[PDB]
Amino acid sequence: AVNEVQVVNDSSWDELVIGSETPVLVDFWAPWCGPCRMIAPIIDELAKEYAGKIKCYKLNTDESPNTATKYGIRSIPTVLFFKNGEKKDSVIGAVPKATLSEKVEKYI
Repeated sequence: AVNEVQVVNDSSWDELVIGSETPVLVDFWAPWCGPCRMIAPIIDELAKEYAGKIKCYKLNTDESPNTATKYGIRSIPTVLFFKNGEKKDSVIGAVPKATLSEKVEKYI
């Protein structure tokens, strides 16, 4: 693994989530627990399966100065996708990526 977004801090909410040439998907983890729902290739693999131009990654746990400074992921891991910092969609735990994707398929 060398490419793809993931644990960057700032860079994300810097010009990525608001400058991404394609609709990416930001996965949460919530500090509720260390090994807590961190990440998984299931979201990524299926994030491009419907094409390949789509993006996705997990928020940085090192401190997450961005979201925390705004969104605020102190816990309750949710799933939101963006393609230009317009907050495409979002889905908190309890059938997150499922509830939304279910309505459509994934991102569109």
